[PDB]
Amino acid sequence: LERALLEQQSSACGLPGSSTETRPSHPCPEDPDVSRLRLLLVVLCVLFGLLCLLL
Amino acid sequence: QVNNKVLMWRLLKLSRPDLPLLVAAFFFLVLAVLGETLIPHYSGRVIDILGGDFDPHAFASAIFFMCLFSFGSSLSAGCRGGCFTYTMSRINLRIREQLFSSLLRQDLGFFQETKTGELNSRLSSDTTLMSNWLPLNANVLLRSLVKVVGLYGFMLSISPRLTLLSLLHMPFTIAAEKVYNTRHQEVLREIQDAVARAGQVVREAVGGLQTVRSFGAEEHEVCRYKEALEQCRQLYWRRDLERALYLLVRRVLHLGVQMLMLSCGLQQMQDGELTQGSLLSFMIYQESVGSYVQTLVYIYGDMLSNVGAAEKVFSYMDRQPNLPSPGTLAPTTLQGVVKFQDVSFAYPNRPDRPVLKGLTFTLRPGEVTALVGPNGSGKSTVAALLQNLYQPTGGQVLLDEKPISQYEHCYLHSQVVSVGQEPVLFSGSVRNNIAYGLQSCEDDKVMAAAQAAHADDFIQEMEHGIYTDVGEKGSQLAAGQKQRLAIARALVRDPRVLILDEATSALDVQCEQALQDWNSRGDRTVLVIAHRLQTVQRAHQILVLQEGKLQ
Amino acid sequence: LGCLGSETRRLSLFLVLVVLSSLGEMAIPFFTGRLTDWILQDGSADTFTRNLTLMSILTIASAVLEFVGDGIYNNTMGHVHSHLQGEVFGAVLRQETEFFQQNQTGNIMSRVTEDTSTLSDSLSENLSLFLWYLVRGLCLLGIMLWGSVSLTMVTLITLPLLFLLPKKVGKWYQLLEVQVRESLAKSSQVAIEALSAMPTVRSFANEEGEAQKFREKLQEIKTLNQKEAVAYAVNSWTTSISGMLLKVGILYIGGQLVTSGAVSSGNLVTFVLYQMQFTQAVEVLLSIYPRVQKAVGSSEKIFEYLDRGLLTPLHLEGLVQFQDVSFAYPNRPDVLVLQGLTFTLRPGEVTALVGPNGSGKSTVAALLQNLYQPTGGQLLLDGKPLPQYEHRYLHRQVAAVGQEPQVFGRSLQENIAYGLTQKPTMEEITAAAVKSGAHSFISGLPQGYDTEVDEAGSQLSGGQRQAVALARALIRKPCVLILDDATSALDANSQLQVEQLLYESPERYSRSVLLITQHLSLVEQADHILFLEGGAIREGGTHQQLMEKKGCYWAMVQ
Repeated sequence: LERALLEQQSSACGLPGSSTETRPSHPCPEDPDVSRLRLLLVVLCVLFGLLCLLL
Repeated sequence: QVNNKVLMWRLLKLSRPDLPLLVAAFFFLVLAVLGETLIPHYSGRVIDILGGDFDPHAFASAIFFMCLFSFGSSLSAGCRGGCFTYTMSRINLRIREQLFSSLLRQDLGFFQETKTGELNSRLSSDTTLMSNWLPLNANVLLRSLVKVVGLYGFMLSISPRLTLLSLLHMPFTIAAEKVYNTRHQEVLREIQDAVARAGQVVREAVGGLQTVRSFGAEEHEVCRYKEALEQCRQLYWRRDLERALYLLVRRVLHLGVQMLMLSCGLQQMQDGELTQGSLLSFMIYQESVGSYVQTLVYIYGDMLSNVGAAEKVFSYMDRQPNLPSPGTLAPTTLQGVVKFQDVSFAYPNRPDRPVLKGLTFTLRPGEVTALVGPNGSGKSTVAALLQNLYQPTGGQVLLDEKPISQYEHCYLHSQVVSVGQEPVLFSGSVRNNIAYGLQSCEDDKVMAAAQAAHADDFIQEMEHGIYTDVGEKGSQLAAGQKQRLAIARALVRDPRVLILDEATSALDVQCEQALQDWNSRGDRTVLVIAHRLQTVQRAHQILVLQEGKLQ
Repeated sequence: LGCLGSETRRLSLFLVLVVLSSLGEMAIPFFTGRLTDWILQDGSADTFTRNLTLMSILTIASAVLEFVGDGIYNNTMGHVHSHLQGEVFGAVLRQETEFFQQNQTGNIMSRVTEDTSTLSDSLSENLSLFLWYLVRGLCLLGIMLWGSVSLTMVTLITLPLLFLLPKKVGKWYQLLEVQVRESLAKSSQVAIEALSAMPTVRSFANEEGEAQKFREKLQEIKTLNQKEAVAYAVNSWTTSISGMLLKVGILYIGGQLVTSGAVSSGNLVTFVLYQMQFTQAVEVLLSIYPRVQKAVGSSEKIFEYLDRGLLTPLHLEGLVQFQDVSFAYPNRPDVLVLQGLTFTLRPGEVTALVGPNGSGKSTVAALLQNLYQPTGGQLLLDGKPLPQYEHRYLHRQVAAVGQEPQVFGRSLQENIAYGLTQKPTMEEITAAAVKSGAHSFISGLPQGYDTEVDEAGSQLSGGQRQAVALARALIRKPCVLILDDATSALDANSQLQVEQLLYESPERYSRSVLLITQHLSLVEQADHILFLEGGAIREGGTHQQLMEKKGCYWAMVQ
């Protein structure tokens, strides 16, 4: 129950036809290109941490 | 792999006319998010004002600002949701129009292969699933991204020490999801194997049932089903236990960092560097940012999975048509005669054997021709070759001393029109269905054509004359009335080289007599294909063919 | 209605675990408010560190009790799901042979376990998520009511405004969305009408006219398209403002409360923290209820689909007889395959009753096998009614090879003894394979008696399958035997073991059999005289007498 996938159920932030939250099929490998983005989130958090470490 | 990325670039290019709507929606989304997260900040300011001596002048001002920002956020959220829903529909209307305008230029062989129900499905279905891509997914991605940036900005504004202390778990919490997923997938496939094994056992027990009841015992399969379902439940239990253990580790880490954050905040409060309202606003942000920062990777996973459903529409949009090169010659005058030499061809759907070969033909102004031969002996193929609807595989079909494909499509269709084997009329009024493909016309010409085709009795008896509706797919008429309407629709274009496909054999002989009297009333040539000897007895000339060859 | 929550013991502890987890999760806001007030009035540090230690212990214990509750519930739920799947398969298998006669229905038994499984785990999830958030929401209401009655009255009265007014406003879009979708389906129907007639449209070169014909059924949608877009905008605005303005109202009226001296700032901080929580809990519960109501409403089909002898002798007498025999399909009582037939059987003998009888011979064989009740007349064997003997003794005492025999996908030692009430001896299985003559094909396998066949018998020829099926009756050794539709399609070399069994087998002299095979070579050797079609007999006295009489049996033998 990620609230960030729940708010679009309501029309306060969602759009029509968005409500059916289902994955494409039962089984499924992860794509490598989306796995690249996890490293970008980690080095972002590292740089943000080191920025606050100056303060 | 790269097929997904090129389809994404196609979907982005397909949206280019909508840039103003997508820019306005982005701008209202950024404004709505900035105006929503400000409420917790001003709510901290209110709680700071209510502690100690109450001042009306600050309290009333802070409540007024809270109203004004909540009003501005709501208005901007409404204008965003309108803009996204409008562009989503505009791209849906355009991509249907481009898809239909691309399909109408294909060869006959594509429609002989591809089923009508398949084209109905992809035109009606996948254009909607394709247009629900950019509007939904750009919205959720931009909302999550700007919410993460705004929340961490406000945390850095309120207290850098507490933000650093909160930012510590970001990596291990991300990595735990990867390690959970990469141990969950194999268990999910083994579940799929175990349920497939149970489905196989129940299917196999159904097929031989008679044998089971007659020779065996029914209950003997029940213990086999128990044995399959025991393994199924044991595997479901192991999957869900691993699911729950990950969810426990996430929370307990989350609640531990939240407690440590609160301890450091209270210690700052003791030192007096932070106010109560500041601590409330910071901890409200702390309960919220962690969902968005986690989900951003899942929605970017769904980004790269959604695009593929669209591939079938693109595969029909850019398929090269197998039709010949466009025509350029305009006769500007009567065709005179038409001829064929060594004509050979076969259907592109079964090209392993010829349907006609070696055929030579000649047609002259003011005369008639009669095709003699067995039922289905290539007569329809010879008519289709004469109308240039399919390209010849051997010989030449040159008319008026020029190549059959050299004349412009409009002029060829207007001069060489031929009556079909079975009447067909598209849905609409008779005053439109009797002149389909005419660039312009007058009701006097259609009324004269209906009289000339002996259809005037049916046309004058109608509920609105020529303006009466012919029903869906021409179903609201008699079969003889349909043949009369088809004969009028052929004569209304005034063709110079017409053809007949034995339709007057089941119809009234008065229709054949009217066609012979009116179409042959000058230089116009006509050729007919029929099995009945009565047509060959009335014909001025005849031609015999059998087994795909002339005789 | 019709709930299967029988594990009330194991389930009752889940309610204790969920309420204790919910009460324990609440430490963070309440102790934040208390500690913040305690610091603002310069209270002691000992109670401060004691409070921190207590709130840490409570929240850790809440997380652990949530996990243990989830484990206990999902273990119970997996057991009741498996039990229910087994019960519905048992119930479907118990129906009468006359229901199964519909060959086109072969997928419904293949589908009822599947939609029953997806109903079960969907309802499992929703039940769990509903019950969790209802308990969380009740605890939130309680602690807010302990906090301050006048501050919660307003947040309780305002929820129907913020949850129902968007639902009232949504009916305008829903209507415009319907009118848009209908006009779109009309426009598609015009395009598919034009596409279906491709040879005539190309002949008349009307394709730019068709592009415009389609084009007008799009321009007519744009105006409704727009209305729909503005109606969604107003819906989004009103649900945004109605939800967002409640956080103005609660803060303002709380401020007044604190000015009046009824409560302190820390109580207002806890209240602002709880309000959001209550709003999210009640908001999620409104999403689950529709899904539950949909899923539970489909279970009644499954429940009603589930709702929809004893004499054993220690020895077999082998006598049988039939009189006035009439048989028909229960779904077509207006027509019958035979009527008024009669027959008799005695140990050490065999008879045909063969002829052009069609399904009437098969229905007579199904009567001998008791696969359906007789549609007319009565019969008995060994001095007892046919349905009077117990099914376990009956199936071991008499057996028949089918007219479409097959072996299910398993080991050869499993297929050759399927339905046996006790494990057959390996030497006994070898003896049965030798007596059936199929042992020469069995010894050609890669693993002999251990060799597994492919699904539906696809690892063997039709003659190999017939030889394997004929062994099953011999391994069971029933007193009464039958076999049809095999020795006429197979070679006489494959039927040679059956011919030896019918002609001179010492084991067959201790039993009896009825012949329905179309092979003429077996018909010449038969002991008892019977031949028939449509339920009418056309032979008697002996098969030799039926030939010598020059009657209908001799005419069909010509």
